[PDB]
Amino acid sequence: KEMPQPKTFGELKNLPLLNTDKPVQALMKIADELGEIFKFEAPGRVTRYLSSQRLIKEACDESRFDKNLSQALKFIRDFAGDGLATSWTHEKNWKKAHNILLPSFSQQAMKGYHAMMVDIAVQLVQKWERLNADEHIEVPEDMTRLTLDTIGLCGFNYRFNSFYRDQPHPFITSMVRALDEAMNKLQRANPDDPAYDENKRQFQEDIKVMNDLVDKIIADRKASGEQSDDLLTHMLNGKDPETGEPLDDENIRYQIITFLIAGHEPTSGLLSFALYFLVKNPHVLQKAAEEAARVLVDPVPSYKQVKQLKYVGMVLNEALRLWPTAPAFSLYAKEDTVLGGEYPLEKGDELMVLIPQLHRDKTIWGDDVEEFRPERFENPSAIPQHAFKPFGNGQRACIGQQFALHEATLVLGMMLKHFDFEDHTNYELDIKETLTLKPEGFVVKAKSKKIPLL
Ligand code: HEM
Ligand SMILES: O=C(CCCCn1ccnc1)N[C@@H](Cc1ccccc1)C(=O)O
Ligand SMILES: CCCc1ccccc1
Repeated sequence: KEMPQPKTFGELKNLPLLNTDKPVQALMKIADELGEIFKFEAPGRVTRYLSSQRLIKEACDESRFDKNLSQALKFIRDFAGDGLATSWTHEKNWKKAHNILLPSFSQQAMKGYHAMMVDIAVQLVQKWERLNADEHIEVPEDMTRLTLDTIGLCGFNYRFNSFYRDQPHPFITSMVRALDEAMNKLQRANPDDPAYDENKRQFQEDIKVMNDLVDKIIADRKASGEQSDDLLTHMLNGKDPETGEPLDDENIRYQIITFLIAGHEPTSGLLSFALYFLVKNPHVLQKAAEEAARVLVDPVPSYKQVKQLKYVGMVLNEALRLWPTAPAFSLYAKEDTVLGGEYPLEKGDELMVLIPQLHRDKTIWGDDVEEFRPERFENPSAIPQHAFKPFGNGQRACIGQQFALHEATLVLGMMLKHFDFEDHTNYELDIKETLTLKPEGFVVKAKSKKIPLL
C-alpha cells in the first residue's frame, strides 16, 4: 500500500502545516481526512503519523520499535539534557536514572507524598472557599498553581507558593518561554540567521533562570541534611543496582529540570479537562460527587480513601481519552519490518503516535467516541491492547503516571466534596497548545457546600 500525504508547499513539503498555534489539532484534522496513517515530510525529514489502534499496537512492540526523540524533544534537550524524558534508551544515563528513580514512584512512595499533596490541595480548597459572592475561578490557572506547588514540595521540599501570587513564578515565565522557543525552532529554515540573535540570547537567559532555581534546590537540601526521603533524596543518594553507581552531578540537575516540568504541566491540563467534562455532563458530575461524599468521610482524605475513589479515577481516564495532555510520542524502527501487513519500513524509519486520534478509533470505542462516558474504563481487560496510551509505551512510559493520577484523584475528589460547580459562561472549548494541552479561558463558579476542613 502507498500511504497518503497531506498538501505540500513546494520545497517546504508539509512543514508549513505545522506553522499554526494549534499543530496537534491540525494533525488530528489531517488524520480525519486521510485515515490511519499519513506520510509527513519536511526539509531533510520524513515521519509517518499513526492514528489507528490496528497499527499503533504494532508500533508498541518494543522488539521492533524504540523511543525516538521528536524534533520537539531534541530542542528541549538543549536544557533538559540526558534527563529521563530527553534521553535515548541506549544512553547509559537513561537506564541508570530509570533504575534509581523507579522506587520514588512506588505505591509506598506515594504513601509518603500523600501528606504534602494534601497540603497543597487544602490551599486550593481554601482559596475557593474564600472567594466572594459571584466571583469566579480561572480553572487552568489554579490547576497549574496546584500541580506546580505539588511537584516542588513533594519532590524537592521547595515551596513555589503559587497561591500567594498573581503573576506566575519567574521559573514558569522562563520555562514557558524556553519551551516555546524550543518548539519555534522547528519552522526555522536558516536558524543562524542574525534575525534570531535576540531569541538565542533570551533562550540562554531563560535556561539560566531555570538552572539558578535548581542550584537553590540543591544547596538548600545539602544544608538541611538527608532527612526528607523525597525525589531529591533518591537523586542525591540512590545507587543503580546494575552499575552500582549514583547519578553524577550534571545529570541530577537535568533530572530536576525534567521533573519540575513533566511533574506539573500535563497534570494541570488533565485536571482542567476533567472539570470541563464534568460541568458539561452533569449526570457524570453528580455520580462523581456522590462517590466523593461517600468515601471522603474525614476532614482530609487518607491515602487509602484516594485509592477508593474508583469512579473519579474513571473520570480522569475518560478525560485522558478525549484530550491526552501529552498528546504525541515518537518511535523508530530497530530493524526492517512491515507495519500492518501493508507498509514496509526500513531500519531507522520514524513514526509519530497521534494519541488524541488513536483514542477516537471507532473500531475500538464505538461510534459515540466524542461522548464523555467514564464507564468505558470499568474494566482494563475489556480494552484492546494499546488502545489507550496517554502515558506512552513500554519501558519508556511515563515514570510519573501514578504520581499524576494520585494527585489528580485526591484534588478532584476534594473539589467534588466541597463545592457545587456552575458553567456560568457556557464556556466554548478552546484548546491552547504548549508542551501540553489546556482549555484556555475555562472559568467556573464554585458554590461552597460549607463542609469544614478541620
Ligand atoms: C497526566 C499527567 C501526565 C501525562 C499525560 C504524561 C504523559 C507522558 C508520556 C506520554 C510520556 C512518554 C513520552 C515519550 O514517549 O516521548 C511521559 C514520560 C515521562 N513522564 Fe509523564 N506524564 C504525566 C505526568 C508526569 C509526572 C507527574 C511526572 C513526574 C512526577 C512525569 C515524568 C515523566 C518522565 C520523567 C518521563 C520520561 C520517562 C522515561 O522515558 O524514562 N510525567 N509522560
Ligand atoms: O510530538 C510532539 C512533542 C510532544 C511532547 C509530549 N509530552 C509532553 C510532556 N511529555 C511529553 N509534538 C507534536 C505536535 C507539534 C508539532 C509542531 C510543533 C509543536 C508541536 C509533533 O511534533 O508532531
Ligand atoms: C516526557 C516528560 C515531559 C518533558 C519534561 C522535560 C523535558 C521534555 C519533556
